Amino acid sequence: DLASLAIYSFWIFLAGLIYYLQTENMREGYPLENEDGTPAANQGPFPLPKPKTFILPHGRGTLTVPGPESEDRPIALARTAVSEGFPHAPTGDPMKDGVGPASWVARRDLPELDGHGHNKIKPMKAAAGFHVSAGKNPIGLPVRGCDLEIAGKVVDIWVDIPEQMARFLEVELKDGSTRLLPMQMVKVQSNRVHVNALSSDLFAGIPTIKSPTEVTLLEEDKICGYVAGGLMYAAPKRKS
Amino acid sequence: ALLSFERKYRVPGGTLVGGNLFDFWVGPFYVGFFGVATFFFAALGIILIAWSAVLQGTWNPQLISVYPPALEYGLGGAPLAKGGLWQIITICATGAFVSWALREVEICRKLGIGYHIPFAFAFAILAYLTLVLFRPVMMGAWGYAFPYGIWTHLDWVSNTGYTYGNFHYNPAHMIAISFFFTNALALALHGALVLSAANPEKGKEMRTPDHQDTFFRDLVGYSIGTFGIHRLGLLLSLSAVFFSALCMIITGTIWFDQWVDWWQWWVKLPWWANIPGGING
Amino acid sequence: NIFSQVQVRGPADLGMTEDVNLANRSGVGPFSTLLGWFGNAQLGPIYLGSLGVLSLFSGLMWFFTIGIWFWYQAGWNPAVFLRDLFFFSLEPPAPEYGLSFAAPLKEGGLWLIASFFMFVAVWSWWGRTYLRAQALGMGKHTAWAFLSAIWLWMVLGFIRPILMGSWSEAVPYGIFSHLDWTNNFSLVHGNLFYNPFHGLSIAFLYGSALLFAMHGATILAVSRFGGERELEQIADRGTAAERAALFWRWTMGFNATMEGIHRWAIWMAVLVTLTGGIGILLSGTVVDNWYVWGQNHG
Ligand code: BCL
Ligand code: BCL
Ligand SMILES: CC[C@H]1c2cc3[nH]c4c(c3C)C(=O)[C@H](C(=O)OC)c4c3nc(cc4[nH]c(cc(n2)[C@@H]1C)c(C(C)=O)c4C)[C@@H](C)[C@@H]3CCC(=O)OC/C=C(\C)CCC[C@@H](C)CCC[C@H](C)CCCC(C)C
Ligand SMILES: CC[C@H]1c2cc3[nH]c4c(c3C)C(=O)[C@H](C(=O)OC)c4c3nc(cc4[nH]c(cc(n2)[C@@H]1C)c(C(C)=O)c4C)[C@@H](C)[C@@H]3CCC(=O)OC/C=C(\C)CCC[C@H](C)CCC[C@H](C)CCCC(C)C
Ligand SMILES: COC(C)(C)C(=O)C/C=C(\C)CC/C=C(\C)CC/C=C(\C)CCCC/C(C)=C/CC[C@H](C)CC/C=C(\C)CCC=C(C)C
Ligand SMILES: CCCCCCCCCCCC[N+](C)(C)[O-]
Ligand SMILES: CCCCCCCCCCCC[N+](C)(C)[O-]
Ligand SMILES: CCCCCCCCCCCC[N+](C)(C)[O-]
Ligand SMILES: CCCCCCCCCCCC[N+](C)(C)[O-]
Ligand SMILES: [Fe+3]
Repeated sequence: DLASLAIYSFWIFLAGLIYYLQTENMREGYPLENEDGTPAANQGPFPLPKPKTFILPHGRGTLTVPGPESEDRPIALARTAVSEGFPHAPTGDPMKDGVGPASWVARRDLPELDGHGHNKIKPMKAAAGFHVSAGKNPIGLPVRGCDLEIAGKVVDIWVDIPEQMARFLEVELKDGSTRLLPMQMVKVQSNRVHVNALSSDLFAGIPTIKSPTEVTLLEEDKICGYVAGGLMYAAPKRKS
Repeated sequence: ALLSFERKYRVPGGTLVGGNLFDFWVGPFYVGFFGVATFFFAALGIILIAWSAVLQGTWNPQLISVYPPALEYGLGGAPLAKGGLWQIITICATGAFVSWALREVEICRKLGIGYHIPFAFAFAILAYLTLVLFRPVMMGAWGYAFPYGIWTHLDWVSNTGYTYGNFHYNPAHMIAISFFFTNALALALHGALVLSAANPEKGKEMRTPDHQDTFFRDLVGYSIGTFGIHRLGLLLSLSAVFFSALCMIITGTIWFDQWVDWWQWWVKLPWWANIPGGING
Repeated sequence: NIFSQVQVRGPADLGMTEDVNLANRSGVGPFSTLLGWFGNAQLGPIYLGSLGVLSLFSGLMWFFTIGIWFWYQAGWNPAVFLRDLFFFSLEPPAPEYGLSFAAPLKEGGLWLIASFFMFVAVWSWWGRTYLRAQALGMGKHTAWAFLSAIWLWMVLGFIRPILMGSWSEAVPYGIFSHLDWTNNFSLVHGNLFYNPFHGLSIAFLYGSALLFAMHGATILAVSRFGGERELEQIADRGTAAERAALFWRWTMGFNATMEGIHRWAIWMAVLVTLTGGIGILLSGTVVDNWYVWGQNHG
């Protein structure tokens, strides 16, 4: 009957749909590889989808996926076993090298632009008409690392103009240079800003930005990467 | 075996239990100590379930059903064929679930991300525990739990419901449903919003988040934004399930009568209780 | 974390100006600091336009046409009105009138008026979702997603009442009354738990919660690497997208991309009322009792 028809029909629809859904999520990081980077033998039942090309605003070109994949940065890792499936140990300083939970991707070295073609993110000093409207203004508060030692002082807030949001705290270190600190990895308190991931001694290692009034996708990744990695690698310095 | 960008992430560490012992992968999958735990609990449980199936004398999945002990057994142990098997199976499920959560924690650490996912999952686990542990205890027999079978479980739902009248009147049930509906609404929108920006009209440039915020203010005069909608989603979801637990944990424990009748409180407020006319006067 | 720990404000954002008729957009509203915690603090502006007004006017007419009926039931007494608010009900015409538009007002006519108002209200608002997108050059996802919802509503109070031969088969406007109608609709058709569309529909509802839980917690888990900035992540994969995909690959064996995850999303939610609509449509037109149907499959 009709009902039987409809339901049998639907289970068929649903199956080609999953198939669709699945092949679309195969647009990045495919095809699969062996730990040595050579193409892996068994890529699953699903074919790579036919490529699609994105037209990036503000004449920043195009992006076609799937496409040629490459890390475009050295990886300082060495195998710890003779068969597949085991960890790869950092061969240096994982933090300094950017592997592990400290990994960063070679994103473009251009900043994210808003709908108008202006830099999406800005130090608040250069963002005409922005102010802390609620909560504790961090600016001026010392910054404490997981080792409970003071590392610097907030000397500005880098805001996201189109979404009117605090993205990073800029921090002034003992030598007078500054670093950005992701907003999402710090606790703003009444008399201090506490950073659990990094011990005071690692703040200097936080990668620097080439221009003082801009951050690029590459530098966001290298920073967030680094600060995140502290959680696992600063661990010996963290007390509480 | 690895995604084109996976290797630099596959470093040692992050394990909660047992150091480097189980710190490794099997194909795409991460094992970890709890990798093993869940496997063991999952193996055992499925076994017991098959064992129930022979005692039942059917291999047909639409028929197979593992029932809790009958009320006469209260919160004591029961013979295998008479409810023990369900009790173990329930222990094993719990073991599986919790372990699966703790593995999520272990992966979280290795990758250096937040614990929001293990977190949210614990709500699912807590809803399940409400229906097979917290409620039966409080009620006083494993027998109030739902049976493990594809349709028999739908039956428990239907019977348990109709016991208190039309269950629609359970007030926390009303609230819990509003989230389920609301969440789906919001998942519908979020998905649609991002896709429409990433896949504009033919030959046009990828839109921007600014267009996303604009599209919605134009539509309903407000936009929660990108960080917002993700906060929103997590919340509606967790809330739906939170109220779902609540509506059950109260049902049969502190309220055992017809749910519709509980509304008489409102209608019988002394200031309008006796005023004639309307529906109730 | 979940709530903002510092709020920053700037000049009210009047938004992108594509092909949008700026003459129709309103003025910026206030800013809720309250709101500012969960998400955006800025209210407005909003786009009015012809369809917005028609929609918005029919919308109120519907609501009010029901409202006066409730008052008439309450004996115009504000006390009763409050006491009995969820008990009042605007019911469709009796089965006697069939698909007739001649039912007396106290006997079903008022229901038709209200519905007519809702019909126009909803469709115009649909066209509104479409146009608002067109004017910014965006995909029409939202309008199509919306159409799914519309499907179930169309079926409940219009398509099914018409295929059954009478408006009496439609849903009454009322809080407790539309609950009862639902509960009763299942009883009559032999328990909707045997309607496999109903069962499918529940799977996608449950799933929507499962997914929006998964997606939300994930994006929050990696917002420490600017995860929420999904459009740029699509355009240039960040570590965020990577950690996201991998956490999931390592847990359950496969994974999404940032554009990908949102396709899972729109389809999981859209299938709820899509399947739903179908389950209800066959209910009572082709299948009288899902249990009997369940025994044979035919
Ligand atoms: C929480 C609310 C009620 C209840 C009310 C209903 C109602 C009402 C319905 C279901 C439906 C289903 N229920 Mg139930 N269900 C409950 C508790 C459970 C439990 C549990 C351990 O707590 C589980 C595992 C299930 C599982 C299921 C599926 C068989 C089915 C589709 C659900 C779905 O899409 O979810 C979304 C999740 C996903 C898409 C992720 C993938 C889920 C897959 C499908 C899981 C299948 C597991 C199953 C085959 C058993 C495996 C166990 C062993 C390892 C073999 N229910 C409680 C008692 N359930 C629907 C149905 O059609 O089944 C008859 C239906 O109509
Ligand atoms: C006793 C009750 C019966 C039963 C009878 C029914 C009936 C009858 C129906 C459902 C339906 C549904 N049931 Mg059932 N159901 C039962 C038990 C259950 C259980 C359970 C036991 O755990 C669950 C989980 C469900 C779950 C569900 C949903 C999956 C499904 C509706 C999805 C939806 O989101 O629509 C919500 C979305 C809409 C209604 C879309 C409307 C969109 C419109 C356009 C909104 C306009 C707004 C308006 C103009 C006002 C404006 C707003 C103001 C400005 C604020 N049922 C039992 C067996 N169920 C529906 C279905 O699809 O079944 C197959 C349905 O018709
Ligand atoms: C795919 C399935 C899900 C879905 C999707 C969906 N719904 C949608 C969309 C989509 C994709 C839209 O684009 C569209 C939308 O614009 O949302 C922002 C819509 C929408 N879904 C809505 C509601 C809705 N969707 C629902 C369900 C669902 N929608 C599904 C679960 C439900 C239910 C019953 O679960 C409801 C109630 C609307 C918010 C919106 C469609 C708006 C519309 O058509 O308006 C027409 C008429 C008016 C303008 C009426 C206004 C009259 C009011 C002023 C009266 C009430 C006054 C009241 C006392 C006010 C106070 C409220 C307080 C909280 C402050
Ligand atoms: C809290 C909000 C919602 C939510 C969230 C949620 N679910 C989650 C997560 C999150 C955040 C995960 O991270 C985790 C996941 O990895 O998803 C891919 C998970 C998950 N949610 C799942 C299912 C699921 N979630 C559901 C619900 C929900 N999940 C909510 C609505 C439902 C239902 C019925 O609504 C189901 C069916 C899994 C796909 C996955 C967890 C997988 C897992 O725990 O693996 C460990 C266990 C096994 C491999 C099998 C164990 C076998 C048992 C020992 C025996 C079988 C016993 C069982 C009781 C029989 C039941 C029979 C039925 C017919 C009744
Ligand atoms: C404060 O008092 C005043 C008077 C000021 C008020 O305004 C108060 C007002 C309230 C008390 C209002 C309360 C309103 C509610 C309780 C409403 C509840 C509504 C629901 C629960 C609705 C549920 C389901 C509705 C459904 C499925 C409607 C479907 C409608 C349609 C598909 C429309 C079909 C079209 C029809 C039959 C006519 C078509 C005619 C043509 C010519 C095309
Ligand atoms: C996480 C534990 C879940 C267990 C589910 C039910 C187990 C019942 C345990 C009772 C065993 C014996 N008793 C009555 C003497 O306590
Ligand atoms: C978006 C893809 C995920 C879809 C989930 C498919 C599994 C649902 C199984 C429901 C069982 C249903 N049925 C028809 C017997 O009632
Ligand atoms: C519904 C769950 C689907 C998970 C898919 C997992 C893909 C695994 C690919 C094969 C890897 C094989 N193995 C375990 C033999 O090494
Ligand atoms: C109801 C949800 C079911 C999810 C559908 C299962 C998809 C499995 C995809 C496995 C992909 C294998 N691969 C390529 C990663 O090895
Ligand atoms: Fe998202």
